[PDB]
Amino acid sequence: GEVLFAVGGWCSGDAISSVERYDPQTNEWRMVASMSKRRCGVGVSVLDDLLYAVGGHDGSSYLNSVERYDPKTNQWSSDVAPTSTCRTSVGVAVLGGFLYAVGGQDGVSCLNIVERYDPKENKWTRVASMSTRRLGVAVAVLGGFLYAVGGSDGTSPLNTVERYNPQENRWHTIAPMGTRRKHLGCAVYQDMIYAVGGRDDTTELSSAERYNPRTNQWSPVVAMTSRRSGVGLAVVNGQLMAVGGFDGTTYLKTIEVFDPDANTWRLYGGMNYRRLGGGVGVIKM
Amino acid sequence: LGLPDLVAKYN
Ligand SMILES: [Cl-]
Ligand code: NA
Ligand code: NA
Ligand code: NA
Ligand code: NA
Ligand code: NA
Ligand code: NA
Ligand code: NA
Ligand code: NA
Ligand code: NA
Ligand code: NA
Ligand code: NA
Ligand code: NA
Ligand code: NA
Ligand code: NA
Repeated sequence: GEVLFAVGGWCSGDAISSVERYDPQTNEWRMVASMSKRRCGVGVSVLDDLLYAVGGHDGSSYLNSVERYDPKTNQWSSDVAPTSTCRTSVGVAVLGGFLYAVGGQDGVSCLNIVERYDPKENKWTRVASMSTRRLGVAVAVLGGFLYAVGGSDGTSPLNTVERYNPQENRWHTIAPMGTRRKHLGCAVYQDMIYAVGGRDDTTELSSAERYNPRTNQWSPVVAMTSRRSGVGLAVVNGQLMAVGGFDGTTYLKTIEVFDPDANTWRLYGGMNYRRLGGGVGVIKM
Repeated sequence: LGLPDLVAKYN
C-alpha cells in the first residue's frame, strides 16, 4: 500500500511549511509534521523510504537548503547537505540510487545546471548541465533515463524536452510537447511520461499529453477538470493523481484522478490546504 | 531578487 504526501507550496501571499498525507484506502487527508522551512517551488521525491524537500522559496528568500522526512518517526530533519546554489521551481527525481535536482531558478538566473545527491555520502555533485535553462521544469524517470520536460528559460515557457543518460553523463534533445508548459506536473504512468497543466504563454492549462519513448512522440490526453499551474502529479496505488495548483483565480486544494478506461479525469474535494507549487512524494507503507 | 515566477501575479 502506498500513501501520497503533499509538501509545502504557496497560497494567497505566503509560502507553506505544512505537509499532509493522503491514504487511498480511506480517501482521507491528514496533517503530518511541518517542515522547518516554508517552501514554495519545492522539489520533492522519495529515496530509500525518506521524503525529500529540496530548495524552494520561503516568501522572503530563495533557498539552497534540503530537509527530509521519515514517515516512521513523523520528523523532518535538516541533516542533508545543501545544494550548490539556490534551487526554486526545481525538478527532483530518483535514478540509480541518486536524487537529481534539475533546473530551477537561483534568484538571479534560470538554471540549466543539474546536481545529484548520494545519500550514502550526504553529498551533492554536479553532473552534465542541460542544453536549456529551465525554471519550473518537471521531471520523470523511465527506462533508465531522466527526462526534463518544459519549464521557462526566463523569457518564455518551453515545449522542448531532453533526457539524461547517466552512463554517458550526457543530455539528448527529444521530441517536443504540443504545448509550451512551465510549472507543469509530470509522472510516469503505464510506461509513458504524462505531462499535465502548467502555464503556456497566456494561461494556466487544463490540457495534458503523454510521451512514448518507443515512438518518440507526444500525444494529447483528455483535459483535466480544472486549469492547474504549479500542479503536482504522481501515481499512487496505480492511479495517476493531479494535485493542487492555481487555476487563474483560485489557489487549489482539489485533486483529480485519471481514469484511462473512461478516458476522463475525476475531481475530488482534496486537501486540507490549498497549495500552488508544492511537491508530492509517494511512500510504500 | 524578485518574486518567484511561480507565484507573481499576471493581472
Ligand atoms: Cl480528507
Ligand atoms: Na504553513
Ligand atoms: Na520559513
Ligand atoms: Na534571496
Ligand atoms: Na534555509
Ligand atoms: Na536557455
Ligand atoms: Na516565462
Ligand atoms: Na542515449
Ligand atoms: Na503553446
Ligand atoms: Na511567439
Ligand atoms: Na501532444
Ligand atoms: Na484562493
Ligand atoms: Na487553504
Ligand atoms: Na516520489
Ligand atoms: Na519560480
